[PDB]
Amino acid sequence: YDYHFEVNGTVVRHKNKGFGYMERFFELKESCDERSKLSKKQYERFNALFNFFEKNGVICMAKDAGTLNTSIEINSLAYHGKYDVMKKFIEEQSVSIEDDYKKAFFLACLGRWEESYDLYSNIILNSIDESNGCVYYLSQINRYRIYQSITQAVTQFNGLGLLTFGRHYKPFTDEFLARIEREMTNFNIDDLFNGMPFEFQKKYKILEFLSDNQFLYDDTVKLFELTNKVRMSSDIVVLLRLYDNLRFLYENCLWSVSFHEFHQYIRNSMSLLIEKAEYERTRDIDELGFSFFGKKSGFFMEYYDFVNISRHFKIDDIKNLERSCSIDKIRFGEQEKIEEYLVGIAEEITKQFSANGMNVVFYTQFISEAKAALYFAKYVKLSEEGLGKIVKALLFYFPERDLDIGKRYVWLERLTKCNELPKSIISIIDDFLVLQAEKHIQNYSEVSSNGLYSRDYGALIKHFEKNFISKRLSEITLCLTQDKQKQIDFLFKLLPLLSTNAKSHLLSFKSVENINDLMNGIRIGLIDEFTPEHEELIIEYLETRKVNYSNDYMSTFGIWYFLEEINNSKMEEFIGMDDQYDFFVDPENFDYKKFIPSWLKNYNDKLLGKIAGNKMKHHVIEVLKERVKNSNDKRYLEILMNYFI
Amino acid sequence: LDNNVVECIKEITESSRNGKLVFFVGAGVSTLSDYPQWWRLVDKYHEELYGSPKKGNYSSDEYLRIPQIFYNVKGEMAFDGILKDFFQVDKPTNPIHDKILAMNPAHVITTNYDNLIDTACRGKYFSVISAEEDVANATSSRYLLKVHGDFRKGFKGENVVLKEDDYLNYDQNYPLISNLMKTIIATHTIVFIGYGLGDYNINMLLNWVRKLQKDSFHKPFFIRTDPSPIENETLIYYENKGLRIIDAASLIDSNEYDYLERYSAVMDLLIESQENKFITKDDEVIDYIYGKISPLFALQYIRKIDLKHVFEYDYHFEVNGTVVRHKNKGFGYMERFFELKESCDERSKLSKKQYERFNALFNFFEKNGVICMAKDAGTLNTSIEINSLAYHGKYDVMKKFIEEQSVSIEDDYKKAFFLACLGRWEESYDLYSNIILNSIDESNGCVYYLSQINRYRIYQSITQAVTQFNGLGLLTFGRHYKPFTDEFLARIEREMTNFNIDDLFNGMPFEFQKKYKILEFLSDNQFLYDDTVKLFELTNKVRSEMSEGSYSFGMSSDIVVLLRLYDNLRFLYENCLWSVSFHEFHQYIRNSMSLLIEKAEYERTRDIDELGFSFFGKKSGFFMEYYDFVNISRHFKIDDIKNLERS
Amino acid sequence: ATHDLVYHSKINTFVWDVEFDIVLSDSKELNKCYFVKCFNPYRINGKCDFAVSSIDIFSEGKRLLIENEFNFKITKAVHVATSKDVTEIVLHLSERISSPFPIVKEVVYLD
Repeated sequence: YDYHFEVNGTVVRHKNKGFGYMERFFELKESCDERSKLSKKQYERFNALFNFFEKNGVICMAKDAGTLNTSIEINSLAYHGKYDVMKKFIEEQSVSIEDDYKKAFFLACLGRWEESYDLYSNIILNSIDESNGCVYYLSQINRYRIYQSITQAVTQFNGLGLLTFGRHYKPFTDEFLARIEREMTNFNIDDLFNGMPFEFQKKYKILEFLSDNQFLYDDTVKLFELTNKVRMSSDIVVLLRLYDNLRFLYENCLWSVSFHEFHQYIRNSMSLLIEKAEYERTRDIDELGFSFFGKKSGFFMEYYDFVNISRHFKIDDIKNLERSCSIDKIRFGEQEKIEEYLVGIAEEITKQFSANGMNVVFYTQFISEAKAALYFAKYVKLSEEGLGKIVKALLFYFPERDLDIGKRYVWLERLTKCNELPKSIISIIDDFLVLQAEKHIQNYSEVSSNGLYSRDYGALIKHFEKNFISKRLSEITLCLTQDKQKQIDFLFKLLPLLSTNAKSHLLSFKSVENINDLMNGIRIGLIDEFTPEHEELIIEYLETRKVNYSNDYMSTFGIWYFLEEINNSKMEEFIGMDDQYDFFVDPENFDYKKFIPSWLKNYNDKLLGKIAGNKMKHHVIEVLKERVKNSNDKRYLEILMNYFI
Repeated sequence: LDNNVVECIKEITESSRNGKLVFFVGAGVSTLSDYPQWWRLVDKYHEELYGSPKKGNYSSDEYLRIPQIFYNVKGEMAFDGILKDFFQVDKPTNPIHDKILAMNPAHVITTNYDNLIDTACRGKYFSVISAEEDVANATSSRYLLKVHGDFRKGFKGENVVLKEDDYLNYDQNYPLISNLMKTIIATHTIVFIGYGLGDYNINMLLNWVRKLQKDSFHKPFFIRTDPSPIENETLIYYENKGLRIIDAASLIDSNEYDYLERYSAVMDLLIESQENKFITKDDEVIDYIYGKISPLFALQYIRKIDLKHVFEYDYHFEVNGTVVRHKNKGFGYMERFFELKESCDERSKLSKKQYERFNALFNFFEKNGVICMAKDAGTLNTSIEINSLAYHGKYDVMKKFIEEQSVSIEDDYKKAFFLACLGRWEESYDLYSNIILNSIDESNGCVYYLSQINRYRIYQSITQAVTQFNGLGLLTFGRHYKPFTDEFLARIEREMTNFNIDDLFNGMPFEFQKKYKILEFLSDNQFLYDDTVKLFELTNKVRSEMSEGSYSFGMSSDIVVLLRLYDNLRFLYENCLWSVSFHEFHQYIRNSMSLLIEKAEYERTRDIDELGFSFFGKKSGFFMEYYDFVNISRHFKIDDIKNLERS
Repeated sequence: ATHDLVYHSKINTFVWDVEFDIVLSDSKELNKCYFVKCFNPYRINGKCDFAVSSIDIFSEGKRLLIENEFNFKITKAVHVATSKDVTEIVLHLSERISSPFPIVKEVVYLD
């Protein structure tokens, strides 16, 4: 405590009551003649100290601060996730014990926990003397941590797994588990530091915290400074401390970087930082000016921020961050490195799926990072080749058990916002659709969670290209017959993509007879055109209900009439039974006392806009105003502000 | 099992847990690895000297006389050569070595001149002492003391005690090693293993022990493994000499040439008994719970979330007042205690003293709000109450209490806390120093620890005051001069130069560090960790609802925040801790109150609860009581209240 | 049993983990099925504009193909937690709300 070493590289005096040795050292560093009044031994010691201090980024004293800008730089292959490089490095023969330590850490990071435990035991056996006790201590700690992680994997893999993951999938043998339990029958890590030689305890005091259950309480408590609402800043201090912790944990090859506490700390820090930045932007806009500040948030997002968010965040956490901390106004920094990282992720996914060498332990760690990175890649502008590789890896080789068809469509639609569809991506999606069509040839059906299916891919293709025709799908449906019903249904879902001759040949396999046929066909297939005969069928249904005078049928035709999809005066002869139909058919004479505002929660953008364009507008505005005044409902206010104002 | 065996196992387990266990290893353990025995070397010496051996005539004296005669006649080089020929072999380690090391012994003293116990020592660091110059050059504080001269420096006969001449001049040749071994025996708990009851070394040890007094030394344990069961008279005679014998033949049946699992039965029983809390009846439950809870009777209130540290992660103590089994494998002692509490008919099955202990435990658990188990919990209703005058801000009553004459040390503690709360930091510091001075004679020591922590915090407050005062620039007040006369400031600085708050807890007695484990967090920010994390999580959940317009219809999640808030406030304000003046605590309370108020305002104006559900249930209510007003007043700034009013 | 009931006001629905023994109109009987509602206001559409929420029916864990949705025979409601009868609460909550499907099992927000 003789000095305070600030996170920006400055040193100040705190409790030094004796000689200011550090100031003299800096004075020697700056000068050159003063440097030369030392002996040879002292000169080489000074050179080594200078190299170490420059490597660890200690710049100067507080008084002599000049042009202080800090940039982080982590030099670990494990952080950047260059899996093939570490795989190659593991094979090569080691020279010293430090290479063995690094190999053990890389093996642990690659999911080969048994080999890593064995290598740690070997390092423990070999290294016991005499000044490298740091390696021995770190090896003990890492071995204990790997034992803990193996026990927890066993715990959440005997239960909540097995077929629910796909197969019993015993990660490790039972002989290894028995040996592990026997070797650590009563191991205690709390006394590990106190058993070391007294010279190790005196010298390497700063490593004591590695033997504790928790070591991040100081930073988590300090994170409260980002919630102050009172008008270097705390943002820079917190970010630099976070980078320091990450660099220390990753460059020294410590296995604590894979526990829940560290992930929670990272999530809390990043979320609070982004919240503070957004709040400051909002306050500045409120007081200073509408656009004087520029409306650009000051939180520049770089490559390391993207990597941390991808690695340590779940999907729900990213969703919360998006909802509360609007990101589209946050501009990303280095894009080439981010693109290379995403391309590497895609290539690793391709290798893992294709080679069939799935590592069950490594899969659980890797798939969450892959999913988070692909979800967050929406805000990054990607080149054509990287986008093509990412789309290929996501659509084809991504495991189905973790991304069903609907989630894959959601990811794909996200990826197209800032990049749009070039020809190659459309070709890839067409190939995927062709593969799915061939797969439908059976006891097979698509399973989705969000309710989105293969139709949406063709819908998106048509949205980005109105004049696209799938030649392969046309050839598939030209050879189609009447035996395989599900193939006809699937091609019906992709009706507009097929060619005209294919369309005409396909129509032969399904025709509409009754009102059920009409509603079903327009519901799933495409009967966009309203022929007069279909209209007559609807009129027959309405007459049947009229003379006969409960789910929803009539409101659908009322809305279709209001949207001018049906043009006829017979609709006015069916006024009185269903109030919604009367409202959508006859607005001028409709009794608005029967109107209920909940109907406004079931209409899309186009229908709401068309309603706003019809004059009915003032009564709806009054109803929405009363609803907002009575109960503070966000949906009603959003609708009223977006469409009726 | 026999009662005495159970008592011995319990004592050994307790000593091992405390880290005061030392293992005395004999020669049978090395024999289990088929290492050459001394009688074979005696036979070889007899063959080389006389020509033919004789099995019948080999007494205890002969085993020492024959090698001495061989050394005297043939010389020295032949002795070393024969030792090299017979002892250079290498043998694998024994499972007994691993079982011994698995008991976590502080020291291992062995009369073996081998390396098996060294080779088997897995990943443990022991400083090996096998000569005289190695006693001073020890690197660590854990000793592997090879009494009889290991072969590390060579295979000569001068580095080991084998013959009769070496045995005779052992005290003169090795004073340091003998003194160190005697000190270790006198201090720690000694367990012998692999020794025959008639061995020379044990006889010498008992001869030395007979000189000591009748109270000073503990009785060493002795694990005896011989084919025949021990006799009554021999056991009584050796127990009168200071040994407590645990016989292995009476623990497991075996044939006469069985040695490996004879050792293994006792060793495995000892290893397994470490986690086994020996409890079968309700009296044992009451005694164990009282033993683990009674030290906390000094503290007025204990926050529930910390109880999981008291019971070594055996039970989850939730804030709402319920208890859940988490990692218990024993006879569910808390469940049995609750069953005793609920039914008064079984309360007559305990003795009088245990009945009074149960009454005290029931009162203590009722005071802290711990009600019952998880599933049995029904309509638990919880109230809040703080019994500190400082919290309510009744300044005149605290001044009157300061003026009134104190009769004990707790009154002095409370007076110091009130003085600190009143801004009289000089008098409070002096009174805290007086409390530390007069706390030499005590029974628990918690007051001393808390007073030292409070004094250090007051030091920080004074220093930061001085700083802001002089820095601000005398704008407030005339000269902005605190009552801090430079003499006083100076004295404080001199008295607090070397005080290190990190090593305060480590320097406390062992009993304090074993009983008051929870207090360790009071010296840093760790005690606010387990709450803060949770709070953040809950925030990220609650707002996640408010964006989706989702209205729950049961118990909200803000109850956890409110209960943890009140637990922390009560614990800090009722034990008279100065940590209530920190910035971090104020920020924590501010965030908790802001979240509660935002959630209440969101839930106030529902949409469809009245239209429909309201016939069935309507529990939405947040009442701003007196305590909420006090917390908002104390822990909030004007800007924060303005932001809350805007939202 | 009512503690897990949730009200979602963005689509005017109730989330409750129950099973429906619905009887489809014209004597068709169905075992313990349920519903899933998804909220998507940005879907690309043609003439089927009158929708922001898509409702799927799950029976025995498999999606039921819809041909004529007119089931109005209610259902013997079974709370799958510990097999409670909550039919009356369901019928009340349904009459209280004008939405087509008043009770679902899980809601997916695609916003």
